[PDB]
Amino acid sequence: ALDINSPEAEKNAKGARARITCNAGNQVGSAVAWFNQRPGDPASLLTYWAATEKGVAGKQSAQGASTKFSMSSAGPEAPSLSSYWCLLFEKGAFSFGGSKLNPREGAGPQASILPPSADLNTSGGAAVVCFLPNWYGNITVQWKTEAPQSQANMSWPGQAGANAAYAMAAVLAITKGDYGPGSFTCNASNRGTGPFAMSLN
Amino acid sequence: ASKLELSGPAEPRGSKSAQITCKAKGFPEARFWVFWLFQRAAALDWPAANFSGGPVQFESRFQGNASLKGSQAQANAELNIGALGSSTATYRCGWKLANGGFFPSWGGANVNGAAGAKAPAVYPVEISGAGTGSVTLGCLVKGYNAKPNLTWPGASGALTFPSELNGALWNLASAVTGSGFPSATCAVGFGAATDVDKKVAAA
Amino acid sequence: SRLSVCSKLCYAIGGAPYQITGCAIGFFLQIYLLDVALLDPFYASIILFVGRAWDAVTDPTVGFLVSRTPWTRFGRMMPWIVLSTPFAVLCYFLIWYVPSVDQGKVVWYLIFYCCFQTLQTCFHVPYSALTMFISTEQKERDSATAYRMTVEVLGTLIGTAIQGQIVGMANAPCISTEIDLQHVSLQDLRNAYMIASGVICAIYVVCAVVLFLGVKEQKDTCRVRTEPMSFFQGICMVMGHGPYAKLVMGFLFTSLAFMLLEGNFALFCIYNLGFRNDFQNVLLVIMLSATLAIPFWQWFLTKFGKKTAVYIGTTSVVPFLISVVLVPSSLAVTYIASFAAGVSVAAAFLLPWSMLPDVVDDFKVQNPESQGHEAIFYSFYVFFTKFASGVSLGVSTLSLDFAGYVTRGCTQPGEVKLTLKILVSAAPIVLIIIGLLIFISYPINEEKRQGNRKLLNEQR
Ligand SMILES: CCCCCCCCCCCCO[C@@H]1O[C@H](CO)[C@@H](O[C@H]2O[C@H](CO)[C@@H](O)[C@H](O)[C@H]2O)[C@H](O)[C@H]1O
Ligand SMILES: CCCCCCCCCCCCO[C@@H]1O[C@H](CO)[C@@H](O[C@H]2O[C@H](CO)[C@@H](O)[C@H](O)[C@H]2O)[C@H](O)[C@H]1O
Ligand SMILES: CCCCCCCCCCCCO[C@@H]1O[C@H](CO)[C@@H](O[C@H]2O[C@H](CO)[C@@H](O)[C@H](O)[C@H]2O)[C@H](O)[C@H]1O
Ligand SMILES: CCCCCCCCCCCCO[C@@H]1O[C@H](CO)[C@@H](O[C@H]2O[C@H](CO)[C@@H](O)[C@H](O)[C@H]2O)[C@H](O)[C@H]1O
Ligand SMILES: CCCCCCCCCCCCO[C@@H]1O[C@H](CO)[C@@H](O[C@H]2O[C@H](CO)[C@@H](O)[C@H](O)[C@H]2O)[C@H](O)[C@H]1O
Ligand SMILES: CCCCCCCCCCCCO[C@@H]1O[C@H](CO)[C@@H](O[C@H]2O[C@H](CO)[C@@H](O)[C@H](O)[C@H]2O)[C@H](O)[C@H]1O
Ligand SMILES: CCCCCCCCCCCCO[C@@H]1O[C@H](CO)[C@@H](O[C@H]2O[C@H](CO)[C@@H](O)[C@H](O)[C@H]2O)[C@H](O)[C@H]1O
Ligand SMILES: CCCCCCCCCCCCO[C@@H]1O[C@H](CO)[C@@H](O[C@H]2O[C@H](CO)[C@@H](O)[C@H](O)[C@H]2O)[C@H](O)[C@H]1O
Ligand SMILES: CCCCCCCCCCCCO[C@@H]1O[C@H](CO)[C@@H](O[C@H]2O[C@H](CO)[C@@H](O)[C@H](O)[C@H]2O)[C@H](O)[C@H]1O
Ligand SMILES: CCCCCCCCCCCCO[C@@H]1O[C@H](CO)[C@@H](O[C@H]2O[C@H](CO)[C@@H](O)[C@H](O)[C@H]2O)[C@H](O)[C@H]1O
Repeated sequence: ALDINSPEAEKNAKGARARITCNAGNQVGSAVAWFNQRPGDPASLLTYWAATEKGVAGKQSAQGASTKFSMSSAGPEAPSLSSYWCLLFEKGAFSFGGSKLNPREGAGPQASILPPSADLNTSGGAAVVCFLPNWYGNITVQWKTEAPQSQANMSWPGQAGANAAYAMAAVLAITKGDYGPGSFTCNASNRGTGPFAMSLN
Repeated sequence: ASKLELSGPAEPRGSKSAQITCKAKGFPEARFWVFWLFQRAAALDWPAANFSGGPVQFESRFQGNASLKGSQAQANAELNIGALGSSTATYRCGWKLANGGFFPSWGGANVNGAAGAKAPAVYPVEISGAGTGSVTLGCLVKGYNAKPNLTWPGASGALTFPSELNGALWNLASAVTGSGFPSATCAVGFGAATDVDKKVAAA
Repeated sequence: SRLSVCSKLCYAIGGAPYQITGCAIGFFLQIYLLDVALLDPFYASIILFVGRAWDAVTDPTVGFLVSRTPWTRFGRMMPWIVLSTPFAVLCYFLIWYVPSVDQGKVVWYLIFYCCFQTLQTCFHVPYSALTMFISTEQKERDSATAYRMTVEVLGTLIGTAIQGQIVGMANAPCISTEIDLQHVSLQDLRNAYMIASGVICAIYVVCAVVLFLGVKEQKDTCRVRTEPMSFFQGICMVMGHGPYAKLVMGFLFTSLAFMLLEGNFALFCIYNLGFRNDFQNVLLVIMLSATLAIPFWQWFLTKFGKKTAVYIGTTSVVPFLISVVLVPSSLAVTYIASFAAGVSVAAAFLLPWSMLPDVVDDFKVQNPESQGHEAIFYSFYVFFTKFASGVSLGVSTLSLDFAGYVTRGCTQPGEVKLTLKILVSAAPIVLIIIGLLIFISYPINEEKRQGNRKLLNEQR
């Protein structure tokens, strides 16, 4: 099969222009389709034969001769911040790449650590929850129970409609028997400086 | 118009079999290849395609795992899936233009190949004895096997994080940035007859 | 006052661009739209049907406008040719140009195909009427017409050679699809087409230049000249004649069968005979065969009469049209059937024109009054052949779309191969059978009665 490669899984753009690039593992002869998928909805055909729209808003244009294709959004709006896919229809086994847009903002992370509740402690469990509700970019969370831990489960939302900032929840599940290692700290490493360490004892 | 209506969500168990239907409208189904697609965590794959009046062509990965058929008497195309365990994804049934190979019409149906069906447990995670301006309260939901809905009484500052699998059950958290703290409660709504609402106390 | 041989040569050469462009378009436009321009076969049938229909509709209107054209300082026909060629070559080049348009390639091809048809009608119809003005002697007119016919045949061969041998060996990769499951670029192919267009455009301009230099006007115009007024009445009178109507219908159906093979034989060669490379040679072979088969049938026209000639010439392709869709025809058998079809195509164009003068004599004997005895017949035949060949090519491409034709696509599905086999071996055979049956009801019976009509021509 022919490998279709969209390099940037995430692109930032607010109201000016987006140029999503699709790279094909083989010369596909200008045969690349483009799909627009909002979350929870099926992919919608935008541009076939790498230049031709299908009942689509005029802002979506495309370009590309062979092995290098682009889709341009010259007027990107709130609906245009969706997940964009490129497909080959040159070879028998059809292939897709995957890419997404998001708006631009500033920065600034926030962190808060929460110990397990008494109810959870009663029923043989202890979950320490670290919340990182508002920040821009990508972030890493480290757990120190006086030593690094690698049993934490992490989850990230999409982008807030108003705040235009991401969040993160890190849950450390420990049994009651193993709940005596000292003090628990959650450390955050965003595009800032220094570890945002919040701790409980 | 050409529209493809699929079955609802399916919940097989481990190594069962799931049959996914795709009713077709607006076009002669016998004239077009109806395709199938496999989207697990935002990465579109291509199981196979079926020409409703003849051949079926599979991907080399899904040889023997997928089994496509078309009940051309009706306007129905089916995908039967064999052994399971990591096939939890969203399955589409596109159809290709009769000249190009691209997909104009699409569907969308989600499979969930897990085991168990339990009631969620609510834990009111709270502050650790600190406060400055606005404070972050929380609510932990642990141990359920469906799609829940966490809410707060008329306060819109909440962030409900996507649920994650830990073993065979789902876990979720909710965080609220409340300035004043007279009284705050976390109310969860679960499909399997669970509507527990727990308040968040201090310390 | 006698025309020089050089002047007749220039007049004949001026009639080559129409044949070259028409042959290139008729032989390669369907595959250019489907496989090179990457158009939906629904959208590439509208273009063909509308293009042809707008050629058929614009030849009589342009004829009327030429009939009302006043005498200038360069002529009654030279202004049309000189003012039409620079735009005709532009529109012809832009037919074979694939634009960078997000939506509406079909509108581009419609507009420029129709504009080229209009601006080449404004070149050919004045050119076709120029034979009545180049000389006043009928012998000189016939000599110039013979030169024009020979150069038309050689131009139909040369245009096939030029378009074929420039859009070939630059083949693009094939777009394999579901059926196929279990370096030259596409831009290298499109440019080839443009190059071919450029070459043809050059020839166009060059021939037009020759047509301006070697041909005079001599505006005596045979003193008082009749003007077409009773067009409908004359058409009705011509249709009322038995042999005339029979000849029109038979020639029309035979030329429809062979204009249903002009367009759908590149696709049949590429996607049924596995000749994605050599299809531009096979066509040339056919055309080359035609160039060497016009004399032969002429000898037949004297050897065994005309009735058996027209009986066997139209049906000389039937066994081979049956054989191409049944026998595998790996390499050589296709060339043999190509030679057979190039004999038959020459027969099915030479023989009806040989039949024509007997019908003209019979009409003159029946109707002494002469009101477009040949001009109205030729205009009727040309209009109906263009219109119905456009309808046939549009229905062919629409049936290919309904069969699931894959753009480019290496192997086509079974339904498209079946439609191609029908479009080459069922519809042409039915049309040829209908034309032959119409030719059966031929009361003239050639020299059985036509010579007697010649005696009437001696009497009157
Ligand atoms: C005998 C005369 C022959 C005429 C042949 C005409 C066939 C070609 C007509 C144009 C092609 C029509 O095909 C279809 O029509 C509609 C309506 O215009 C157009 O689609 C439309 O959708 C968008 C929706 O945002 C509109 O903003 C826009 O006006 C137009 O592009 C496209 O053009 C094409 O999707
Ligand atoms: C006889 C004179 C003819 C005059 C014009 C009459 C033509 C009437 C049709 C005009 C509109 C055609 O538009 C109709 O809609 C669909 C889109 O929804 C078009 O689109 C179709 O072809 C394109 C390929 O380019 C595909 O991407 C698309 O999935 C497919 O549906 C078709 O081209 C046509 O079926
Ligand atoms: C004698 C033979 C030589 C004569 C000269 C021949 C030179 C050929 C040059 C033709 C270049 C035109 O090529 C094509 O034209 C159209 C005209 O709308 C233009 O297309 C333009 O309009 C469409 C409309 O949506 C948009 O994509 C965009 O605005 C632009 O691409 C481009 O320019 C090009 O896609
Ligand atoms: C030296 C030579 C210079 C180059 C000369 C070029 C001549 C100019 C003609 C170019 C035509 C280009 O092609 C043109 O593109 C536009 C936009 O996609 C099409 O417009 C199409 O899309 C619009 C949507 O906004 C709708 O009105 C409708 O769907 C259809 O009309 C035209 O139908 C088509 O004719
Ligand atoms: C710019 C050049 C590119 C243009 C592309 C096409 C050019 C083709 C070149 C054709 C030249 C051959 O020209 C050929 O000459 C001989 C005479 O010499 C003609 O032969 C004719 O001459 C006599 C004259 O008495 C006629 O009665 C008779 O019908 C016929 O034999 C051919 O009918 C003519 O076609
Ligand atoms: C009666 C008139 C007789 C004239 C007959 C001969 C006229 C000239 C014939 C055309 C010459 C063919 O020449 C051959 O064509 C191919 C077409 O792909 C060209 O190949 C190249 O052409 C263009 C030129 O820049 C390149 O952009 C392209 O990458 C490539 O296709 C070369 O020029 C040559 O390999
Ligand atoms: C007697 C000889 C007659 C001369 C014939 C001349 C007719 C025109 C043939 C020119 C061939 C040269 O090749 C020419 O190169 C340029 C640069 O890639 C191409 O121009 C290309 O540029 C860009 C980038 O790829 C794209 O929009 C598209 O692929 C095309 O427009 C022309 O499409 C091609 O025509
Ligand atoms: C005697 C008859 C003469 C016949 C030969 C004439 C050939 C003349 C050159 C035609 C070459 C065709 O190649 C075509 O050239 C035109 C420019 O003119 C280009 O047209 C393009 O130019 C600009 C870039 O400058 C682009 O922004 C635009 O998309 C498009 O209009 C095409 O990208 C190319 O595909
Ligand atoms: C009335 C006009 C008469 C013209 C008829 C002949 C014109 C065409 C001959 C051109 C041949 C020269 O072209 C060069 O030679 C080789 C010969 O194999 C060609 O090779 C190709 O053409 C030949 C036929 O000619 C075929 O076997 C086959 O299509 C392929 O092998 C290449 O296209 C090119 O590299
Ligand atoms: C001027 C006249 C021009 C000549 C026009 C010639 C057009 C020829 C029409 C061919 C029909 C095309 O339509 C295509 O044919 C196949 C025949 O197997 C049909 O296929 C259909 O019928 C067959 C029975 O034979 C069944 O398997 C099934 O009902 C279905 O597949 C479809 O209708 C279509 O896929």
